[PDB]
Amino acid sequence: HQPLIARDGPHPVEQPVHNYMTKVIDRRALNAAFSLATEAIALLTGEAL
Amino acid sequence: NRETLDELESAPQTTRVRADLVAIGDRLVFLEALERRIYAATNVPYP
Repeated sequence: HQPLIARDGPHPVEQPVHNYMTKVIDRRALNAAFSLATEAIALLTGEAL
Repeated sequence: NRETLDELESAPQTTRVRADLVAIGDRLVFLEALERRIYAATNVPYP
Protein backbone atom coordinates (compact mmCIF):
# COMPACT_ATOMS: atom_id res chain seq x y z
CA HIS A 1 0.00 0.00 0.00
CA GLN A 2 1.45 3.34 -1.05
CA PRO A 3 0.87 6.83 0.37
CA LEU A 4 0.20 9.96 -1.63
CA ILE A 5 0.77 13.70 -1.38
CA ALA A 6 -1.76 16.36 -2.31
CA ARG A 7 -0.75 18.43 -5.34
CA ASP A 8 -1.72 22.10 -5.46
CA GLY A 9 -3.41 23.45 -8.55
CA PRO A 10 -2.77 22.65 -12.23
CA HIS A 11 -1.89 18.99 -11.80
CA PRO A 12 -3.92 15.79 -12.07
CA VAL A 13 -5.22 14.65 -8.71
CA GLU A 14 -3.30 11.78 -7.13
CA GLN A 15 -5.58 8.99 -5.90
CA PRO A 16 -4.24 6.06 -3.82
CA VAL A 17 -2.96 2.76 -5.17
CA HIS A 18 -2.70 -0.78 -3.86
CA ASN A 19 -0.37 -3.20 -5.59
CA TYR A 20 -0.88 -6.96 -5.46
CA MET A 21 1.48 -9.50 -6.97
CA THR A 22 1.71 -13.15 -5.99
CA LYS A 23 4.97 -15.10 -6.24
CA VAL A 24 5.33 -18.77 -7.16
CA ILE A 25 7.71 -21.09 -5.33
CA ASP A 26 10.80 -22.56 -6.93
CA ARG A 27 11.13 -26.28 -6.22
CA ARG A 28 14.43 -28.17 -6.24
CA ALA A 29 15.78 -31.51 -5.01
CA LEU A 30 19.23 -32.23 -3.58
CA ASN A 31 20.80 -35.63 -4.29
CA ALA A 32 23.54 -37.33 -2.25
CA ALA A 33 24.55 -40.97 -1.93
CA PHE A 34 26.61 -43.25 0.29
CA SER A 35 27.44 -46.78 -0.75
CA LEU A 36 28.19 -50.00 1.12
CA ALA A 37 30.23 -52.91 -0.18
CA THR A 38 29.21 -56.55 -0.32
CA GLU A 39 31.48 -58.04 2.33
CA ALA A 40 30.54 -55.14 4.59
CA ILE A 41 26.84 -56.05 4.38
CA ALA A 42 27.14 -59.61 5.65
CA LEU A 43 29.16 -58.54 8.68
CA LEU A 44 26.78 -55.89 9.96
CA THR A 45 23.51 -57.76 9.40
CA GLY A 46 24.88 -60.93 10.93
CA GLU A 47 24.81 -64.43 9.41
CA ALA A 48 28.48 -64.17 8.42
CA LEU A 49 30.07 -63.94 11.87
CA ASN B 1 5.91 55.35 22.99
CA ARG B 2 7.22 52.14 24.41
CA GLU B 3 4.85 49.47 23.21
CA THR B 4 6.37 45.95 23.74
CA LEU B 5 2.83 44.55 23.92
CA ASP B 6 3.27 41.30 21.98
CA GLU B 7 1.57 38.56 24.05
CA LEU B 8 3.19 35.23 24.94
CA GLU B 9 1.79 31.72 24.53
CA SER B 10 0.67 29.12 27.04
CA ALA B 11 3.89 26.96 27.06
CA PRO B 12 2.64 24.17 24.76
CA GLN B 13 3.32 20.45 24.67
CA THR B 14 7.01 19.57 24.69
CA THR B 15 7.52 16.06 23.32
CA ARG B 16 10.67 14.13 22.54
CA VAL B 17 11.25 13.46 18.84
CA ARG B 18 14.05 11.71 16.99
CA ALA B 19 15.29 14.57 14.83
CA ASP B 20 18.82 15.34 13.79
CA LEU B 21 20.96 18.01 15.45
CA VAL B 22 24.31 19.50 14.44
CA ALA B 23 26.02 22.74 15.39
CA ILE B 24 27.67 25.13 12.93
CA GLY B 25 29.75 27.62 14.87
CA ASP B 26 27.51 29.71 17.09
CA ARG B 27 24.31 28.34 15.54
CA LEU B 28 22.62 25.00 15.98
CA VAL B 29 20.76 23.74 12.94
CA PHE B 30 18.75 20.65 12.02
CA LEU B 31 19.64 18.37 9.17
CA GLU B 32 16.80 17.02 7.06
CA ALA B 33 16.88 14.75 4.02
CA LEU B 34 13.22 14.19 3.28
CA GLU B 35 13.26 11.29 0.84
CA ARG B 36 12.75 8.13 2.85
CA ARG B 37 10.47 9.96 5.27
CA ILE B 38 7.93 11.89 3.24
CA TYR B 39 8.70 11.18 -0.43
CA ALA B 40 9.47 7.47 -0.53
CA ALA B 41 6.75 5.89 -2.66
CA THR B 42 4.81 9.07 -3.33
CA ASN B 43 5.95 9.50 -6.97
CA VAL B 44 6.43 13.29 -6.76
CA PRO B 45 9.92 14.73 -7.42
CA TYR B 46 12.06 16.15 -4.64
CA PRO B 47 12.01 19.95 -4.89
